[PDB]
Amino acid sequence: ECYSDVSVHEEMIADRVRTDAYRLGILRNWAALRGKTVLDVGAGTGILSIFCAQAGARRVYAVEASAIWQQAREVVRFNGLEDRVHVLPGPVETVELPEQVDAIVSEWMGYGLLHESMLSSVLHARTKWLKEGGLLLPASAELFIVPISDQMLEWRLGFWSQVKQHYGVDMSCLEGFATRCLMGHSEIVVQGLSGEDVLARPQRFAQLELSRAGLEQELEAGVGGRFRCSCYGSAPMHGFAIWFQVTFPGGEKPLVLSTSPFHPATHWKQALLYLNEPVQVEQDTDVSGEITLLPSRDNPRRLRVLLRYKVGDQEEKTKDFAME
Amino acid sequence: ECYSDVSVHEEMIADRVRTDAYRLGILRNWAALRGKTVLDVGAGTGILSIFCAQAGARRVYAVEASAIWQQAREVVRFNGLEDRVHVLPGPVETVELPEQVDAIVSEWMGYGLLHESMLSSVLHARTKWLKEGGLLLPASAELFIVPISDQMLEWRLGFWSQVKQHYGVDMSCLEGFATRCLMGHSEIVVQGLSGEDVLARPQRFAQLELSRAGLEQELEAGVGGRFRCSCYGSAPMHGFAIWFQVTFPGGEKPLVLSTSPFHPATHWKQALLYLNEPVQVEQDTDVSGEITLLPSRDNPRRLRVLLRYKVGDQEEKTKDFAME
Ligand SMILES: N=C(N)NC[C@@H](CC[C@H](N)C(=O)O)C[C@H]1O[C@@H](n2cnc3c(N)ncnc32)[C@H](O)[C@@H]1O
Ligand SMILES: N=C(N)NC[C@@H](CC[C@H](N)C(=O)O)C[C@H]1O[C@@H](n2cnc3c(N)ncnc32)[C@H](O)[C@@H]1O
Repeated sequence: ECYSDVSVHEEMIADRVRTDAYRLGILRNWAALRGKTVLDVGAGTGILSIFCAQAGARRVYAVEASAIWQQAREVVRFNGLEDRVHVLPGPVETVELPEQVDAIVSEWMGYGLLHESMLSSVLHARTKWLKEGGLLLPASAELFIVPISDQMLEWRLGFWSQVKQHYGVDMSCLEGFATRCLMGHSEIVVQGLSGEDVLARPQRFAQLELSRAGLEQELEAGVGGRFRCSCYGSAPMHGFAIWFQVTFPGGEKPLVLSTSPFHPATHWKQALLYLNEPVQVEQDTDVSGEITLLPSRDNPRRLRVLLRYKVGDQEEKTKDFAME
Repeated sequence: ECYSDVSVHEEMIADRVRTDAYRLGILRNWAALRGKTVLDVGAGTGILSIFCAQAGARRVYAVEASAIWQQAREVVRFNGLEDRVHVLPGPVETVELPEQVDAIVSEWMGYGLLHESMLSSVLHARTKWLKEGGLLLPASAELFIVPISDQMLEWRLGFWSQVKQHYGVDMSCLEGFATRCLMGHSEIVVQGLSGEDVLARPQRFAQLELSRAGLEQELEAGVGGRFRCSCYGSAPMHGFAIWFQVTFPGGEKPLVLSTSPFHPATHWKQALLYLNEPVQVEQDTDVSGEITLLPSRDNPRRLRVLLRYKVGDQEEKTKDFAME
């Protein structure tokens, strides 16, 4: 059965924000790519590799570990590009290229940036295959956090109080239940918010420069930091959202692919960290904390988040989460 | 973690078509229920049991095997009904009631009616606890089949031919791939259709009278039968939809809860049986077959479907499906 193969790749190519950012991010580097060689780490259907050929690349190595490489090979053949784009199956960690490359392109980002991401493969490929001074696309990533009020959640929390109006049965007694169940767990929830859900100015809490020596070791130890912000007005705060952006250098201004609730929606949505129950905030309520994103103990590719936070005059609280 | 507990019950109570059909189906039997005793097989949050008390029942035994019984007990207490509705935990197969009952109510239906359904528990309870001549709500179920054209699927099949317009890369070569992946599998797909997707008159292929002696044995051996219909016009046929309705006797006309694509949507949607690839049909194309719904070999609660069919002048074909 290959319906998950098709659905995953459909979703990514259908994500126009993602796919256009890569097309433009790559095309805008034509001066640096024209006549040069590129490695596409995790080429999928081949689309980014073809973008590189459009940008002028002499040779693209499109490396793909899953069965979709069969489709990339077809797409490259079909578009008449087999003498410029070479689709190679298997993991990038063991692929054998005939030369070092001038550039690496990859779409490696996972939910919450780092959940089941391909970052460690991209960093492996950079060390092994990228020439000194070579180009990395994108070049860096940044992580943001902000307090939020989730309207979808608020509706679900209130649902049980609406039963009586429709069916003559009062289930408002189940709000505590719904709250414990929907907020009291320790799972990271992937869900798309809008700008009205954001309760304060978003705060950058980490910056990942992919050329930085030692980045792999930082990721293993945990990336993150402190944050502080001030709320805009009265709202029921449900927790925090985290999201990311990645940046492609220009030839020119950098191009930024953002997953913020204020920007066009992507398939990454945002990663939500719910408090155990809602807390009321007001204009100028201070919200602060420290957050760390790191490998889960049992599966090193699954994302765990350590959070300590303080809302207003409430005491500091710890809540640690895992993607599940 | 109890978020799946809350989400399952939220979905069912939020399904107003389902929940109103049960409320009205039960209330319309007030003459038969007033002063009488009822067993609610799989009481969940308690809502159907409370409907029975609204209808005049003297005593309702609300039997629930999962942890949600704690919530039913609360809801019954909260509404002041603990001296009429008795919430009992554990499986109905081993519950001990102090008396036989005048009626059984249950919402037992699964996807495709019979996938992971509670029917065998309801039939067990009927034999063990229901008085001779007692009332079963609902009393019967019917199964329907029709050839369909799925617009969502058609869009997905065409997706790869639309890439070139947006990104300069021609992926129309991947239609065969998408078709094999989305249609070539043998899984039953649960998806909601609309009336325009139906290509012919729907055909009833089975009728399940829940009082029928021997029904358990029919279910083990397989229920179904032949069908024949005639298409309305030109369309790309993608397969068949199956759905069900259940019927509550009146005091009056029966009340029917339907999951047809022509009727208001429910959380059951319809169960779709895709051909390996589309077939073009025309006005008056004959579509016929034989269909059997039966326990899967490895897990006896999971639904398997055996289908043999003939579209027009095409040769007869077999395609057997499983819910996964
Ligand atoms: N961020 C994601 N979650 N997914 C992005 C796809 C990108 C596919 C394509 N470039 C696109 O942009 O449409 C990642 C691809 O990388 C492949 N992959 C995972 N590890 C790999 C490894 N170690 N070696 C070579 N391949 C690997 C995956 O199979 C997948 O096709
Ligand atoms: N058709 C479905 N898929 N779900 C319907 C729910 C109905 C809940 C409620 N009556 C409502 O209508 O809102 C079924 C309930 O039956 C319970 N159940 C499963 N087997 C059971 C068993 N053998 N003995 C007693 N309980 C059992 C389930 O836990 C669940 O709460």
